[PDB]
Amino acid sequence: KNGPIIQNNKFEYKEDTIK
Amino acid sequence: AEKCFDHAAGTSYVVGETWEKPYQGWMMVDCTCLGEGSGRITCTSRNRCNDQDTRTSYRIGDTWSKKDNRGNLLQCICTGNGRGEWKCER
Repeated sequence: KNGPIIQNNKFEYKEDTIK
Repeated sequence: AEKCFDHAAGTSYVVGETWEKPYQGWMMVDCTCLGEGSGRITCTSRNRCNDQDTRTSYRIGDTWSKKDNRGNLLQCICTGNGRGEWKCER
Protein backbone atom coordinates (compact mmCIF):
# COMPACT_ATOMS: atom_id res chain seq x y z
CA LYS A 1 0.00 0.00 0.00
CA ASN A 2 1.42 3.39 1.11
CA GLY A 3 4.91 3.88 2.49
CA PRO A 4 5.69 6.59 5.05
CA ILE A 5 5.78 10.22 3.88
CA ILE A 6 8.98 11.91 5.06
CA GLN A 7 8.97 15.73 5.17
CA ASN A 8 11.58 18.25 6.39
CA ASN A 9 11.93 21.96 6.92
CA LYS A 10 15.48 22.64 8.05
CA PHE A 11 17.06 26.04 8.19
CA GLU A 12 19.37 28.25 10.22
CA TYR A 13 20.10 31.99 10.34
CA LYS A 14 22.15 34.50 12.26
CA GLU A 15 21.22 37.98 13.44
CA ASP A 16 22.76 40.73 15.53
CA THR A 17 20.83 41.96 18.56
CA ILE A 18 22.99 44.99 19.55
CA LYS A 19 23.34 48.07 17.34
CA ALA B 1 29.81 37.17 29.90
CA GLU B 2 28.64 39.04 26.79
CA LYS B 3 24.86 38.96 26.23
CA CYS B 4 22.40 38.62 23.40
CA PHE B 5 19.04 40.39 23.57
CA ASP B 6 15.54 39.65 22.56
CA HIS B 7 14.04 43.13 22.42
CA ALA B 8 10.56 41.71 21.52
CA ALA B 9 10.47 39.51 24.63
CA GLY B 10 12.39 41.87 26.94
CA THR B 11 14.85 39.06 27.69
CA SER B 12 18.62 38.58 27.58
CA TYR B 13 20.96 35.57 27.36
CA VAL B 14 24.63 34.97 27.93
CA VAL B 15 27.03 33.52 25.39
CA GLY B 16 26.37 29.75 24.87
CA GLU B 17 22.83 29.87 26.28
CA THR B 18 20.04 28.43 24.07
CA TRP B 19 16.34 29.40 24.09
CA GLU B 20 13.25 28.97 21.94
CA LYS B 21 11.60 31.82 20.08
CA PRO B 22 8.97 32.45 17.42
CA TYR B 23 10.00 33.11 13.85
CA GLN B 24 7.89 34.64 11.05
CA GLY B 25 4.85 34.63 13.24
CA TRP B 26 4.06 30.97 13.64
CA MET B 27 7.37 29.06 13.36
CA MET B 28 9.57 28.13 16.31
CA VAL B 29 13.37 28.02 16.32
CA ASP B 30 16.09 27.28 18.88
CA CYS B 31 18.59 30.14 19.22
CA THR B 32 22.05 30.16 20.73
CA CYS B 33 23.84 33.29 21.83
CA LEU B 34 27.22 33.73 20.07
CA GLY B 35 27.96 37.28 21.18
CA GLU B 36 30.88 38.40 18.97
CA GLY B 37 30.43 42.00 20.08
CA SER B 38 27.00 42.38 18.44
CA GLY B 39 24.74 40.19 20.54
CA ARG B 40 24.90 37.82 17.59
CA ILE B 41 22.63 34.77 17.67
CA THR B 42 22.37 31.59 15.61
CA CYS B 43 18.90 30.06 15.26
CA THR B 44 17.83 26.67 13.84
CA SER B 45 14.72 24.66 13.09
CA ARG B 46 16.65 21.37 13.15
CA ASN B 47 14.95 20.10 16.35
CA ARG B 48 11.46 21.29 15.39
CA CYS B 49 8.70 20.58 12.85
CA ASN B 50 7.51 23.77 11.20
CA ASP B 51 4.81 22.40 8.89
CA GLN B 52 3.92 25.00 6.21
CA ASP B 53 0.67 23.07 5.42
CA THR B 54 -0.80 23.79 8.82
CA ARG B 55 1.23 26.93 9.68
CA THR B 56 1.95 25.30 13.05
CA SER B 57 5.20 24.47 14.86
CA TYR B 58 5.49 21.04 16.52
CA ARG B 59 7.94 19.59 19.02
CA ILE B 60 9.46 16.11 18.83
CA GLY B 61 6.72 13.62 19.70
CA ASP B 62 3.81 15.96 18.81
CA THR B 63 1.20 14.63 16.39
CA TRP B 64 -1.16 16.32 13.92
CA SER B 65 -3.33 15.50 10.95
CA LYS B 66 -3.62 16.95 7.47
CA LYS B 67 -4.79 15.88 4.01
CA ASP B 68 -2.82 14.67 1.05
CA ASN B 69 -3.78 15.87 -2.46
CA ARG B 70 -6.67 13.48 -2.94
CA GLY B 71 -8.77 13.76 0.24
CA ASN B 72 -6.93 11.19 2.40
CA LEU B 73 -6.23 11.86 6.07
CA LEU B 74 -2.50 11.79 7.00
CA GLN B 75 -1.33 11.17 10.53
CA CYS B 76 1.95 13.07 11.17
CA ILE B 77 4.44 12.94 14.01
CA CYS B 78 7.43 15.15 14.65
CA THR B 79 10.65 13.11 14.84
CA GLY B 80 13.36 15.83 14.51
CA ASN B 81 16.36 13.59 13.72
CA GLY B 82 18.55 16.70 13.63
CA ARG B 83 16.98 17.54 10.27
CA GLY B 84 13.68 19.32 11.14
CA GLU B 85 12.01 16.10 10.08
CA TRP B 86 8.58 14.53 10.44
CA LYS B 87 6.79 11.46 9.18
CA CYS B 88 3.18 10.99 7.97
CA GLU B 89 1.17 7.88 7.23
CA ARG B 90 -1.64 8.06 4.70
